[PDB]
Amino acid sequence: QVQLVESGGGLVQAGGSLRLSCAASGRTFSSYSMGWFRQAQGKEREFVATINGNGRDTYYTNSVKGRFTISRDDATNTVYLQMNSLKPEDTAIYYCAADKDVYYGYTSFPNEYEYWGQGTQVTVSS
Amino acid sequence: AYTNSFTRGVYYPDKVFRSSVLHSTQDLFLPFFSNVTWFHPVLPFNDGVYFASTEKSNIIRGWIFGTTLDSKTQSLLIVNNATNVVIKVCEFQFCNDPFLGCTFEYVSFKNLREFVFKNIDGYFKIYSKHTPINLVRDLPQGFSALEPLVDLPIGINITRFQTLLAYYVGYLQPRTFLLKYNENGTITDAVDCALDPLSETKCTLKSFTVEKGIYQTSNFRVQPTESIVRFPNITNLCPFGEVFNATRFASVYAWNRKRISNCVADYSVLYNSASFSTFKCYGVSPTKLNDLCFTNVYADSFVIRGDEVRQIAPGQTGKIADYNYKLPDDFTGCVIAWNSNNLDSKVGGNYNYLYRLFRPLQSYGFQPTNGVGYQPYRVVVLSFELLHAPATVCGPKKSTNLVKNKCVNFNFNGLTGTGVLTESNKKFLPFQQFGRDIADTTDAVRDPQTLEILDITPCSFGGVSVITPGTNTSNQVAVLYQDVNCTEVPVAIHADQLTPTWRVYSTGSNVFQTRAGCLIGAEHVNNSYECDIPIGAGICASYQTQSIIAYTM
Amino acid sequence: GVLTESNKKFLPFQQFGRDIADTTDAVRDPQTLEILDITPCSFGGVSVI
Amino acid sequence: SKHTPINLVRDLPQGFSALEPLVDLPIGINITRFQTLL
Amino acid sequence: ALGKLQDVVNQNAQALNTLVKQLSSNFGAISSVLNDILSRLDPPEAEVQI
Repeated sequence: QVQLVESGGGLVQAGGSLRLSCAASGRTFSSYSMGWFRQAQGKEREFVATINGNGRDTYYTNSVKGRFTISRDDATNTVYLQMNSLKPEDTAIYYCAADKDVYYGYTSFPNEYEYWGQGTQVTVSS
Repeated sequence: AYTNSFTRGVYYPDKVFRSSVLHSTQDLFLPFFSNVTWFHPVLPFNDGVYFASTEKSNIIRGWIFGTTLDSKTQSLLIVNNATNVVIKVCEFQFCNDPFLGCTFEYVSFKNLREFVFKNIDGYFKIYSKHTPINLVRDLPQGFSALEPLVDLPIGINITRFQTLLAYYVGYLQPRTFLLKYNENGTITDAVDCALDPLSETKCTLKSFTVEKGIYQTSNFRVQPTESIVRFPNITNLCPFGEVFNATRFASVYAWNRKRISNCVADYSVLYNSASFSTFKCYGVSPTKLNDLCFTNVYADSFVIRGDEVRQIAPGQTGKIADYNYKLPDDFTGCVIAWNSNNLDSKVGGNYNYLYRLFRPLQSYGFQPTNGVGYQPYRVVVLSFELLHAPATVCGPKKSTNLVKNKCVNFNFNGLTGTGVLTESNKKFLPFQQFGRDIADTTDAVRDPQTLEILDITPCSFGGVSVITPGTNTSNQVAVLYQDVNCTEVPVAIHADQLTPTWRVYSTGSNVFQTRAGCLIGAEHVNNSYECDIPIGAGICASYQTQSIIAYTM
Repeated sequence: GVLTESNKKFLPFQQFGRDIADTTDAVRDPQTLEILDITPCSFGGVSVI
Repeated sequence: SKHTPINLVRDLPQGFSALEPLVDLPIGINITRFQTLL
Repeated sequence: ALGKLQDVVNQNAQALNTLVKQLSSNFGAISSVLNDILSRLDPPEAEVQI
């Protein structure tokens, strides 16, 4: 059983900067190349952006092209989802997940992540 | 205020006794007549620090060493009080500028105390000397060695230095010296080997006295100012667009396998795009894909759907995976797919598409407004081979500019080397690439782009000679560079990267060019004498009215 | 070698003595600081007349 | 390859003629015999 | 006629030709050019070949 734990949601309006930690325990972490997803209500599972184990590469979709940047951590074994320029519709359940280690780079199909966490929900109120 | 390191900075480098001998030894040393810094404070510890104090009554107290010394890690300390020295490596909360009124430890103007430190092989080294002085605000001109006093086998990372109460501070440099040992074993004199050409002569002859003569001491090498690379053409890339755009898309029932060979891969075109819908390469990094050579590239335009997009890949099974294209356990390849249904399908429905079901193909009839979970996306994956045939699927080759009339390191289609390039009147044949001398060496090359014939000449080189009358009589020296044009000699001997005692002869008001080379440091005269210091090509030099003259014998 | 009482003067901290050829000609006692000459043991040819 | 002007019949022409490079096609096939086509 | 001087000059030019030609001999190495040795092997084995 993998407990992928999330925290870092916020109720702040456009401009507030927040982080999305995705902590797991009982499993290999540094090697796991993991990327972030979300489940927008009124939409299906979607890809936002991704990072890799060495912080080697990034791929950003065209709705978070400048809004989201991604950076990892080494000691506490976690990756963050950096963010800026909030959108009014952006509030949703944000689900980082885990996939077996890839040689490099990213897979952007929202199903490609198999072990799914609990989620950190950001809030935008308009 | 700055001070010149007058004949100072000498310490015993080895625990060996020698009587009446000179010993040319190389280690870190403070240069003769180098620049030291006075202070009245955080300083770095690049390799070593020569410290001097000129006070009246032991006012100076102690030191703090280490890297940051904020007690967040190791930080060495040296302390002194009432003729007692307390030494430790313990971590107290160190203040910003501490003043007065655990893995190891230790316990214990009117006078000049000298301290020089360093760290080699995880040990702490101290060489010290106490000298009787009574003068104010100056560095006395005197010669004395520094004596090894303490050793601390700590191996602490030290980059930061502190002083606690003259603050003469000088850094150690990797320079060779000619030590002099007397019968009593005390170091009697020393020579910095890069102070001046006379030092060079003393170092080579292993003597503090050198008689009249021309003494070839140092070689002379010009270095490449930059480097250049050339290449045959811009590119003959594949038509990756043909298997990429795919408006007439492939059929999943028999997945289209395309053989690609003999091109210069446009890996950058869809690698540096950042405008691609589906990329995820497994087994080869997406960054240096543009610098690789492979034999046969197989790009498969495959049909995938909204949910089955990642199904056809290692780690996922599925209908498209099972029937049409099944990925292996260790596929070395990438996933590339344009993910949009506005183009993938037609208005009213793309019924023509079919996905294998009785494996026998079930029609992939995507609706015009079909949902994301059902949208088709042209899926392309490239697999590379290493067959018994020349690998021609290669990355594009970056070509630098052709810079001529300079010493540069070039790379002409792998025919590489270092030289000076000059356009030639020599004419090749339209199929010829490069020229060669009688002794089979490269001398002439053809630029792949402009198809011109260039002459390659070795970067200027040769040997330095020092012309000097006996130091028993005079201390002036004239330097001769061999077989070189006078124009490039100063920068070729690194004029800027030398002490001024060297720069005075790197350039000068008296630069004479002879058949034997270029002579600096002796004004040529038009008289003639029975030549005494032979230079060469009939030219000889001597000491006359006083300075050194160059004349024909 | 043949360790013999030396007459030369090492420095207080110096422990080794080398000649022009970088070969030890004097050694100091590790315990008592006694400095002693090192002369290689005899060797030579043997000729039959 | 080389093409040169000559006017003679029934016999091999004398004289020296260097043959410049024409094409070096990089294919990893193996060859043991050859045919010419008219 | 000036055979002796020719002999000296030839024997000095040759035997200096051979020294240049020796610069391009592997002596059992993979290549007689340092650059090829530098960018083909890690230090543990480039060292033995060099």
